[PDB]
Amino acid sequence: GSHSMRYFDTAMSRPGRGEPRFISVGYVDDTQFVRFDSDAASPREEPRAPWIEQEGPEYWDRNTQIFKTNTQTDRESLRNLRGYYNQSEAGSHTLQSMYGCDVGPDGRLLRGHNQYAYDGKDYIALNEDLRSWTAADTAAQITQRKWEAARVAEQDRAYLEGTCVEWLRRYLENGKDTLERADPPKTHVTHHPISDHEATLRCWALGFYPAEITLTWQRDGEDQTQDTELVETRPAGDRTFQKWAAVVVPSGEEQRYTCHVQHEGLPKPLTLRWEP
Amino acid sequence: MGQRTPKIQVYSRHPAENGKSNFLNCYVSGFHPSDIEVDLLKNGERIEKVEHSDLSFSKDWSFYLLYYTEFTPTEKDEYACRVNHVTLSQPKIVKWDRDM
Amino acid sequence: ELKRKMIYM
Repeated sequence: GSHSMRYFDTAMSRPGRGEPRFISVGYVDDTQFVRFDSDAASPREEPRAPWIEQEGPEYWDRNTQIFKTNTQTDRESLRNLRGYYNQSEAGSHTLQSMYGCDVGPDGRLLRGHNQYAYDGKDYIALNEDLRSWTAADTAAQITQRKWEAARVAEQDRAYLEGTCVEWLRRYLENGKDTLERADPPKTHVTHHPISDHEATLRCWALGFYPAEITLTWQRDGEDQTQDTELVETRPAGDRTFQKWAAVVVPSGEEQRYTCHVQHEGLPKPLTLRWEP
Repeated sequence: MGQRTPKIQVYSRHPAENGKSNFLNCYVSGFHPSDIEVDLLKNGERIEKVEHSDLSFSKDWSFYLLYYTEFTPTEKDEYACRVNHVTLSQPKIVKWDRDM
Repeated sequence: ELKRKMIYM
């Protein structure tokens, strides 16, 4: 019943190949709903959810102009960070950020986020108080100084407590048929002999949304964390996700093993066994 | 600079059924920096007009992309995904295994 | 809805 909105921004310099690419992707939970890309050949293409298209040209024009401003700001920020780290003009560098809000079932703010990474390392983040910063190093301390001087946290707080929460509500209402629907996993257990004395049991979860899921193997009711191979949850391409967990078991001992599945779309948690 | 090598999974959108149209996926994740080359192969050769998702990343800042193509699996046709990244001295190939 | 980024880092 809880939900999040998050934008994932990436600015990446490419010396000799133009100005840095900037892309901003917006998500409600695990659903991408907008994408803005500085390299877009036609803004008429920058994909958006059907429930965003219904917002009309005013929404799109406003957001396009914010994106253009953000492109400039993060391009100049890349330039400044290159200086703070005494880096040459020759290499490519990456500035990432994530920002947005988490709300509960009642649509009330649980917490806000606004953080950044440079070349894959945490750089600066707005604290949970939405008033103060945590800077990772002496470079980020300069950004902190500039942002404190310009009262940026106050603007970020206003967005996170106001705009973000208000629009997440609007989006959840307009997109309810998908955004507020949890699709349970379809599950099964497969069995693959490895040798005459061992076999793999693989517990499958397919077709679920959102991506959050718990998939565990037990032996005689004891968690098999160390002995379980657990692949990363992966997108199917139709909004849903997939995952599997596998354990290697001695031949004939299969019935000592149970797969346990928890997911928001399930009426109740599943317990599965290999069914020869 | 800290670099992270891609994880690779190759799989189908729907459960595989010979003769039935499906989608072949190659999910690359956990990598940094973002530049990456991904090919879907059929019996060793590159499939044209493969689509991909929009660059995003996980909470740990590592990037992910989904590359996908419509396909109709058969008994004989062998599929794979070939990935290159700055962290890889040689392209890495992962075969499509219906059981994984 | 996008958040405005106005102040250079």
